[PDB]
Parts: sequence; C-alpha cells; structure tokens
Amino acid sequence: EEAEKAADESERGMKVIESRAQKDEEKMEIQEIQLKEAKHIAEDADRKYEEVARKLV
Amino acid sequence: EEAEKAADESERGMKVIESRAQKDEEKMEIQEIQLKEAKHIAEDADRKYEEVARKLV
Amino acid sequence: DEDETTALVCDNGSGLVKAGFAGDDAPRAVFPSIVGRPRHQGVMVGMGQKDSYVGDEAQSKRGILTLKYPIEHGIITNWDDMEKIWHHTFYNELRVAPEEHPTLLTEAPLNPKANREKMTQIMFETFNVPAMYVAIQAVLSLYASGRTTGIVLDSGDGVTHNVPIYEGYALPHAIMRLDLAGRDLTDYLMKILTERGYSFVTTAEREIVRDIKEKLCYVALDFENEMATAASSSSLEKSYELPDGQVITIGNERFRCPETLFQPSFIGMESAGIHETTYNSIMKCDIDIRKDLYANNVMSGGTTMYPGIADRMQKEITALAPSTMKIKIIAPPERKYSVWIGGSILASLSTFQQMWITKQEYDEAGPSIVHRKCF
Amino acid sequence: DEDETTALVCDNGSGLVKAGFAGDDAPRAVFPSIVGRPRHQGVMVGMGQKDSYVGDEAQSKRGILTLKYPIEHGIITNWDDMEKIWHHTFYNELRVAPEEHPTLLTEAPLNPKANREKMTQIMFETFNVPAMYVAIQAVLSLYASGRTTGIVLDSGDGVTHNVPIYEGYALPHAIMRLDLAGRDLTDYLMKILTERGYSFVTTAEREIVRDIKEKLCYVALDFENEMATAASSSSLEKSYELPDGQVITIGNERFRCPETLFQPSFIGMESAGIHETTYNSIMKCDIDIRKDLYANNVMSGGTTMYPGIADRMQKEITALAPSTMKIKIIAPPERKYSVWIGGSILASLSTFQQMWITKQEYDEAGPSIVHRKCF
Amino acid sequence: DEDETTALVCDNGSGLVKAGFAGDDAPRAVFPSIVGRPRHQGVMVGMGQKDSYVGDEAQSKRGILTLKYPIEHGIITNWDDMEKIWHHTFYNELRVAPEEHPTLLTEAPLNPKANREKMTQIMFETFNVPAMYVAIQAVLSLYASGRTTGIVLDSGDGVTHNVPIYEGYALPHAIMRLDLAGRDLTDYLMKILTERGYSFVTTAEREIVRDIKEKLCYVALDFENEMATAASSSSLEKSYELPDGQVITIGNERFRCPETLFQPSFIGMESAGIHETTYNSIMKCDIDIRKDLYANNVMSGGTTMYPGIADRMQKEITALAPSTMKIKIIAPPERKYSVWIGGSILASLSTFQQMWITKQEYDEAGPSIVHRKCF
Amino acid sequence: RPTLRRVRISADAMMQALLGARAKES
Ligand SMILES: Nc1ncnc2c1ncn2[C@@H]1O[C@H](COP(=O)(O)OP(=O)(O)O)[C@@H](O)[C@H]1O
Ligand SMILES: Nc1ncnc2c1ncn2[C@@H]1O[C@H](COP(=O)(O)OP(=O)(O)O)[C@@H](O)[C@H]1O
Ligand SMILES: Nc1ncnc2c1ncn2[C@@H]1O[C@H](COP(=O)(O)OP(=O)(O)O)[C@@H](O)[C@H]1O
Ligand SMILES: [Mg+2]
Ligand SMILES: [Mg+2]
Ligand SMILES: [Mg+2]
Repeated sequence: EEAEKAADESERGMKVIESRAQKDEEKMEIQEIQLKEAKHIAEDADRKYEEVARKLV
Repeated sequence: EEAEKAADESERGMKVIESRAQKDEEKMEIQEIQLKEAKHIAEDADRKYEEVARKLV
Repeated sequence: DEDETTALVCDNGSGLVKAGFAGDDAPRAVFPSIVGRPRHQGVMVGMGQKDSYVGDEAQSKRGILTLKYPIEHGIITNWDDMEKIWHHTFYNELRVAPEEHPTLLTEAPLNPKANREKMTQIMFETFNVPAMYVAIQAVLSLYASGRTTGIVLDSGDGVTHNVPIYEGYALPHAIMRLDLAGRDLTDYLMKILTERGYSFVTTAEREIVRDIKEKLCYVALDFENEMATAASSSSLEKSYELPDGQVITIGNERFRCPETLFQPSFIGMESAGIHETTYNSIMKCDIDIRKDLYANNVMSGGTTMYPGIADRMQKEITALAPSTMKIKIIAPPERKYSVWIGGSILASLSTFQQMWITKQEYDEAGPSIVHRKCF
Repeated sequence: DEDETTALVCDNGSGLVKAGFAGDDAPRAVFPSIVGRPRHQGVMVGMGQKDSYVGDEAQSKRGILTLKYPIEHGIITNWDDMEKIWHHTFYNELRVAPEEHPTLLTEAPLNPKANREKMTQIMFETFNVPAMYVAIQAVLSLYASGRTTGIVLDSGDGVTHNVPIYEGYALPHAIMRLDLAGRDLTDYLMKILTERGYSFVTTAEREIVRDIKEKLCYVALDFENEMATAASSSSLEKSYELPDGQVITIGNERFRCPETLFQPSFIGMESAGIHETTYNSIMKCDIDIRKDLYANNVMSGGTTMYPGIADRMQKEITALAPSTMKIKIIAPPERKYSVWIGGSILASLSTFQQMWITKQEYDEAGPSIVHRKCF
Repeated sequence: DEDETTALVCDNGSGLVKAGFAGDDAPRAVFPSIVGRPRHQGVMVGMGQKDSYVGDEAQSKRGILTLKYPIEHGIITNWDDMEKIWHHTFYNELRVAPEEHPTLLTEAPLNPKANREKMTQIMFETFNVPAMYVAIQAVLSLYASGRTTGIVLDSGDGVTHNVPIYEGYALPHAIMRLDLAGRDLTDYLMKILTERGYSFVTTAEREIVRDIKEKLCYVALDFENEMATAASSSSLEKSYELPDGQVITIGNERFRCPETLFQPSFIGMESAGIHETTYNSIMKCDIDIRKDLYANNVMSGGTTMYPGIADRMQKEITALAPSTMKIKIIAPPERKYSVWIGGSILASLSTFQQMWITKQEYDEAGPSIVHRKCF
Repeated sequence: RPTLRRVRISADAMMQALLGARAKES
C-alpha cells in the first residue's frame, strides 16, 4: 500500500512537471523571438540615427 | 516487487526531469534579463532618434 | 545517551509533538498531541494505576480513554496536559533530565501572554532548567528553507499563520492568524460522510478519518469540473479498506474536503480563504517587495503534505494577481520537519548560546519582564 | 415634510453618513457607512427578497450579513454601495425626492477624479437632480467654527486631512492626506487584544471593539509614565461589560491604542505621526502666518471625540515648537457635526443659490469640464 | 589602482554624488544622495550590524530603510550623513585613502559659511588630507563648455543657480539662488497623481515617480494648446509599466509637471519662474554685454536632461526680449557630467597644484581665515 | 453666527403624539 501511494504521487509529479517543462520550452522560444526582434529594431534605429546625425551636421 | 520497480523508475524520472526543469529555469532568468536590457536600450534609442529628428527639423 | 551539552529541540506543534536533540536532521520522538483519560472506574486489580495516558500509549487505546486535545486554535486549554507531555518526553523517551542541557522550544505566532508566562514558569520553577528560550516557528522554517525572503504559510492542526519575511526582516504587524486547519477539515469531512450515510460521533473515529484524510485526501485542480466529471464516476471514486476491515467507498469528497480552506463559507464564517487572506496580506505589504514575496513564498505545516497544493496555489494566485510577472512557488522537501531542523541548526551557534535566559535574572525580573526582553 | 426649497445637506463622511435638510443644527439621519450582503442562500419562503441591506438595517444584523466598507482610505471601491446608500437615504428616511430641491454634498480633500466624476454622473444622469455641488469638508468646518484662520485637522475613519486656512485663504499645495485613522486604530487594538488572549477574526466583533474604543479608549498624557504606573495596575485597568455579557478586562491597551497615531512605526510605515506631520506642514507654510496657525488650529472628525487629545497636542507641539510664544488650541463643542452644520448655513445664502451647477450646462460641457469649473 | 598623484574629483551634487579620479571624462562612482536608516529593531542574528546604509546599498532596499536626504535646498542638514558618504566613497568604491592625493570638491553657489567650515574641518582634522580646495560649480561647467562667456543655469535637485560669466568674469552680486528644482517637481507630480487617483505617501514611491519623471516627463512647447488637444487624448496619453508590474496610465501630467518651474504660483510662492528670473538677472547686468549673455547662455544640472527645454527657453526669451537680434541657446552634450569633467581638467594644471591649501597654514589661521583666502 | 434650534419639535406633530384626540385647539 505504501508503494502504491508512492507510485500514484509519482505519476502526478510526472504529469505536472512535464507540463512545467513544456511551458518553459514555449517561453524560451518566445523569449528568443522577442530578443531577436528587439535586436533588429535596435540595429535599424542606430542606422537611422547615424543617418540623421550626418544630415544634422 | 512490481510496485517497488515502478516506484524506482518513477524516482529516476523525477531526478532527470527535475534537473532539466532547473536548467530551463536558469535559462529563463538569463533570457529574460537579456530581453529586458535589449528592450530598454531600444526604447532609449527610439526616443533619442525621434528627438534628434525634431531638432533637425 | 548524549555526550554534547546542547539544547533539546522540542517542537510542540499542534497535533504532533516532535522532540529530539540538537544537531539531528529529524525528530526521533514523534507522537500526536492527545491526552487519554480513564473514562470508567474498574474493580480490577493489577493494572497500572496511572491516571493520565499520553502519546503512543494513548494512541494504542482510544476506545477506553476519552481523548482531549491539549491545544485548541492555539490557546492552551489545560496545563496539566502540558506538564504531562513534557514530563513524559523527558522521563520516558529521551531518557535525559532537563537539568543538564538547555531547551529551545518553538511556539506559534501571535499567542496569548498567559500561555507564554505559564510555560516559562513551569519550565523554571517546577523543573530545574538552566535556560529557556521561546522562538517563533516561521523564522526557523525560513532558516531550514535556506533563504531570507518569502512569506511562510504554516498550516498546523487548528491554526494557520501567514508570516511575511523579506531579507530576513520580520513583520509583526502583518502576521494574521486564522483558526482554519486540519481539525475544521476533519469536521467537514465527518459531516459530509455523515451525509453520505456512515454516521459516527466519537473521537476515535474522528482520528481514524483524520488519518484516512492524511493518506488519501488531495487538492483539486478544478473544483467544478471535477464535480461534473465525478457525477459519473469510474476511476474518480476509490474504495478504501479501513484498518478494521469495513469497506469504505469514498469518491469526490476527498478533493472537496480541503476545498473548505478556499471557501470558508462552508463553515459559515465571514473569514476569507487562505489564498485570499495571503493575497490581502501581500497588498498590506509594500509594493517594492511584493514581487519578491511572490517569487519566494514558502510553506510549512503537516497539512501541506497533501498532493496538489502547489498547483492550486499557482492557479489561484495567477487568477488573482497579474499574469505578466513570474510567480514561482517553492516547497522544500520534508517541509513539516524543516521547522524542527531549523531548531537544530539554531542551537549549535555560540552566539545563540549567548542569547539564552538563565534562572536568576528571570527570578528577579519576573515573567513579564522576560516577555519584554524577548520582544 | 419640507416646505422650503432648500438643498439637502448629506455629509457622506467615511464611517458615518449624516443626512439632513439645510437650516438644521444636527443631522437627523445618522447611520454607519456599511453594506450588509446576504452570505448564504436560504430555502425559506416569505422573508424580504432584498439583496442589499444598508445602514441600521445592516447594523441590526451583522452575524448573517458579510460587511463591506463602501469607502477605503478615501477611494471609492464599489459604486453599487454608493447608489444603495443614496437611494436608501432618499426613499427610506428623508421621505423626499431629489427632483424638488438641490443637494450640497461634502467630499474629502485630495480625492480621485474618478470618484468625483462618478458621483456627479450618478447624481445627474440616473437621478433627476436640478443642481449639484461638491464642497471640501475643511472650509465648511472652518465656517461652523466661526473663524477664518487656522489649520483644520479632520480625522475621519480611514483618512486624516490637515488643511491650513489663514484669513480664509485655502492652500491646495499644503494639504497632505494620510490614511491613518480609526480603522488602523481598530486593527491595532484588535491585534493587541489578540495578544492579550481574546482572539477574534470577524468584522462584527471588529465593529463591536470599535464601539468599545469610541466609548472607553482615551489618549494618554505621558505614555511611558503611564506604562510604568500601569505595570502595577489598580484603578488604571477597567472591567468592561460586553453588550452580550462576556466580562472583558482592559487595562493600559486603551491609552496605547490611539498612541499608534503618534508612532506610525507600530504599523511599520515610514510616515510621521499626525502631530509631526502637522508640524512639518506648518514649516511648509510661511513664517509670517505660522504664529496665527499656532493660535487658531481647529480639529474635526469623529475620531476627535476621545478625551485627552487637546492636552496631548499642546504638550507635543510645545516640545516641538519654541515655548516663548502662545500656542492655544481651540476645539469647538460637537465638532463632529460642525461640518454638517456648516453645510446648513452654507445652503441658505442666495449667492450660494447662484453658484449651483444645473443639468444642461453639465450635459453639454461633460463631467471633466465641470471639474475645471469648480477648480 | 591609481599611479598618478592627482586630486580626486568628487562632485557632491544634490541628488547624485559623482566621484572619480582626475583626468577621466566621466565619474565612475555615481550614486544618489540618500541615507537609509534601519527603521525597526530585529531579533535576528547574523545580519550586518551596520547602522547606516548609503548609496546603492540603500537604493537596493528602500522598503525597510527610512530615507533621509543629506542635503535640502542647499543647506546641509545632518553632518553624520556627510561623514558617511565620504567615508563610503573612500573605503568602499575608490579603494584609495585620502592621505596620498589631494581632493577637489565642488560646492554650490551662495552656500552658508557653516557648511563650508564644517566640511573643511571634517576634511582636515578627522581625515588626514594633504590639501583641500572648494570650487564653485558654475566656473567648472563653463570650463567644460569650452568658452568664457555666458550665463550658466545649474538646476540640481533642490536648488537652481543662475550665474552670469562674461569673458571669464564672475559676478558674485548677480548670482541668485532659488530652491525650485526636481524635488518640488516630484512633489507637484505626486500631488497631481494623488488627484488623478493613485495616492501614495511614502518616500520609496516618491523616488520611483522621480525616476519615472526622469525617464518620461518632458517640457511642452505650448501649454494651453497641448491642454486643449489632450482634452481628447489618443497618442498624447501614454501607459507606463511600473518596475513592479502595476499598469500606470499618465497623460498630460507629464508636460505639466516641469511647467511649475515656469509658474511658481502653482506652489503658492511669489518667486518668479526660472526664465523670468534669468531675464531679470540679464537686466541687472550691463547692457553692453547683455547681447553676449543672450548668445552664450549655458545650462547645467541633471534636471536639464528633459527633452524640450531648449525650444521652450527660446520661445519664452523671444517673447520676453526683442526679436530683432539673434538669441542662440547652446546646450553641450552630456552637460550633467560636464561640471565633473571640468574638475578633471582643472586638477591637471601645475598652477592649480600651486593653489591648494595645506594643513599647517589652515591650522594656524583657522577655518574663518581660510574663507577669506578663497574669497 | 446664529441659528434656530432644531430640537424645537413642531407642536402639531408633538401635540398629536402626546394627546391623541384631546388636541383640538393647539
Ligand atoms: N503525513 C501527513 N500527511 C497529511 N497531513 C498531515 C501529515 N502530518 C500531519 N498532517 C496534518 O498537519 C496537522 C498538524 O501539523 P503540525 O504537526 O502542527 O505541523 P508543524 O509541526 O510543521 O507545525 C494536522 O492537522 C494533520 O492532519
Ligand atoms: N462618538 C464617537 N466617539 C469616538 N469616536 C467616534 C465617534 N463617532 C465617530 N468616531 C470615529 O470617527 C471616525 C468617523 O469619523 P467621521 O464620521 O468621518 O467624521 P466627520 O463626519 O466629521 O468626517 C470613525 O473611525 C469612528 O471611530
Ligand atoms: N538622467 C536624468 N534625467 C532626468 N533628470 C535627471 C537625470 N539625472 C538627474 N536628474 C535630475 O537632476 C537632479 C539632480 O541634479 P544634479 O545631479 O545635482 O546635477 P549636477 O550634478 O549637474 O549638479 C535631480 O532632481 C534629478 O531629478
Ligand atoms: Mg505547522
Ligand atoms: Mg472627519
Ligand atoms: Mg546641477
């Protein structure tokens, strides 16, 4: 009976922690996408700023 | 016996899955910190570019 | 048995007394907080004339002894039971006298002054103890957790304490105690089982169903949906085998028993659920540290041994608080003994050996002054 | 019932609503600011189907109805309670419709714009009112005081406002509101009584102890000395008889409850005590008029009904300010209703009858423009 | 760490301390001017017994530490905070003792004699420093600007100094200081946000909104027209995300916060706006050089980091002064650190190495004589 | 600053409540 209790609790732990891990995987993918987008926007902003500074001079 | 074997397998699964979960968690904080810094400097650059554009006008 | 002059850590938690020497990782003497008193008068000759059972001696015989709880909601009802449980722990299990080593006791947050003065007086006048010290449970639990930030939720047997500590800093103004715990859950399960059909009205059965709850009862991830899917039960209802042999069949009631914590209206009290009270406590704290309290919340108490509390807390807090930040809930393994574990690691420091209260200064000052010195 | 076309003065102060017709010297309808909502669902047949109690109807039954405060710190939480309390005051006590006379309402200083726009919209769109007007409480209190100079200290139930007015001149830049008042004092008394031994965690008891405080609690003339002399109590501790009959014994706690006002550190807030905040406000004013503010300080609010506030203020200000000038503190009798009294004497002037805001101009302008017109 | 015997340039500006070695182009140790003091008393064991936090150590924890400003309007309030901030900068960041190199400090114009004598005494008697020197900020800022003509407008945190210098010539008679700066703007934004609906009364939130202002708040090009067009907002109102996560929505208030500088009547003071005071100062100068002061006006101070100040100054001066001449306003990039930069380029000259004040002459002469020698 | 006292309850209502049918002239 103690072994069965341990097995049931362990099965639940597997389901919940696997859900956690999948959520972490989706969050990493989303964060990488956001990071790349932010980096490209920053590059574009820097280029436009350099152009505007040349024109300003 | 059968229950003990199943429980041992489940425990090994706990160790490996929790280890991956800890890794994914660390990755979360690292990715989040980089994403926040990138967004902060992107917003800063955009505001300075808009202002220097107004000054150019 | 003990060759080191170190304080005896005796956690007198409501429902379970956990006593052991400092330095150990788990209490050796673990027994429920109950006192069995002979109900009838026997003409028999030869049996023990002992008029007051305690601990496992009472657990082994619950049909003859009327059971009385030595602690209720937190307030100490009977002091004779107090003297009984300490004298028993001293001269029946540990096999050591209190006249040779200190004693670091752990008391619940926001307790009466009468309780503290009474226990201190029994530990100084009656028993010859070189030094005493009262400690709050939340700090020791946070110690055992290995952190300095978070809100400790200690759910004992008759009281539940929410204690926020950020960066090691206690907040005596925000500690709010609510008498909802394992006894009110046992009462709810008992009345709903009486509603099912199996009616009992004695304390021995109450302890039996309490054990059944500890073993089987869990928390639901979605109350209404589980109700709907359990309407047509198959694997949702389980058939338990009573230690006596009677075949009990319990279905949804399990995951509806702890639900009373989330809906105190079931017991007709205007108090808010544990999660909502914790959330209100977080608003009572400052905004700056609220995120840290969200990220470092810790749990304590035997009641937290049920499976499914962490997920339920996460969904409820996510539904109440915004879903933009990160709200990770951490529950250390074997959290129930963690408090006691803390005591052990707290009694080995030399500085703590310098923060004890000896007999003479207490005697001249008196108990009330001792209360001022501690806090 | 009323034969004069005059505005209804309805002071909706936090904790107590005081409504009455203009020209009267005291409010006829005085009831606490509370809303009782049916907690459970009854299978009974015949009782009132009313789903929202209010006022004395809720005070008479606090065990069945969960009590909600319609105002918190000043910000209006629920607007349904607002509509309930006005509709009740209109069609249950005064027995008069708002479609025949104006209405001079009194609001607290430095309140949100959402609150003002919301109440004005409920008073124009929903209810057909010929004209509305929002007024600050401090000016009306200074009117009732019969002066034009001084600093009004209005301590309601959940907010405390310090408003300096010299020669009639308002100072919107110096008005500083702090959410320390009767509710935080009730909470402090409750937690210290829980520390004493009598523990409760429901709102009905909270209101009961609030009433006990209003009746008994006073301010101390010397905190530490009273603590020392109360250590050995004789006449310093009093035995109160609860309206239910339970014998409560309260000693020093009384004159330590309002002390939290002078030491906000008890509730773990960096804010300064009411006296120190008032003193800082006086430094923020100009030096020329500071002496006049010292000589004409006025008090308002129900919280000021405790005995011993004037002397405590005098000693604290004398200890903080120099002791060369003269610092007389004046507290007019029945100061709590004085505000409302002012309203009455403010609604009888013909010029004030010319400073009302009719429906049509508000409708075209909109609520925001109305905010600009008032200030 | 340093192999050159050169003075340590430590700009102790109100609101931000900027310390660094001479020769560098920017301060390495930049931290706010704040002192955090433990509010409560903890029974905890092991934490730092340090009774006085400073700098980033205090910024990291603003909920536990009551925050005190070491400088107010210019006058030094507490000297312990002074000793704390210098001792910290010396033995926690720079990792160098003051007994090996000089120290060129920068003080505000028109400061009390007590302040100067006190800092000089702490820098000579207590700390063993080979030589000290007090310098006005305006001259060093004009140095960093790379010119010798113009009127420097230094807007710090609690004081604003207008200093005209034409052809290198200081004018000690025309320097007029006015205590309108970032703190009074933070107070105005706080009271108007309290009028919006979000009410707070603690210093941590005050610093948070100060940072929000530094990041977002800008100056308007036409106040009334922006008010009219913001009445119906679309892109004029912005939704900011608090570092804690609470969603704040701020619209016109931004460009109405610094407007208090142009209209001191908002804070009920008869003082004139910064632009009008500067204009009056220009009339106080001679006519011959007034055109040059119009063409060489320079700005300094962190408060000048807001976008839109140059244009607002140009329109206001054009509206006040004739529109026949040319009135160009020049703001050098990174003007805030420019002052400190000046210090660096001022400490490398050999002549300046000959204008220091050694210990012995000060000791015999005394502090007052030292005041005469400098000016 | 003066006022007229409001505890001065109107005689008509007071007369009815005290007397009943005896109050006819007042
Ligand atoms: N192994 C367990 N499983 C489930 N519940 C338990 C267990 N042990 C104790 N409890 C519950 O916890 C309560 C007692 O907790 P307590 O021993 O006071 O915790 P602590 O010692 O941490 O304060 C009782 O109501 C009991 O039902
Ligand atoms: N008779 C009284 N004695 C003591 N305290 C009172 C009394 N009446 C009201 N209070 C306190 O005053 C607060 C409510 O004041 P309030 O009615 O808002 O004053 P005002 O109407 O002048 O604004 C409550 O916290 C209550 O405890
Ligand atoms: N980056 C920034 N953006 C906007 N305002 C700032 C910034 N840095 C500082 N300030 C403002 O400047 C004031 C402090 O200026 P201070 O450091 O004394 O300037 P200086 O060092 O040139 O004398 C504060 O009120 C602060 O609000
Ligand atoms: Mg517990
Ligand atoms: Mg009031
Ligand atoms: Mg400056």
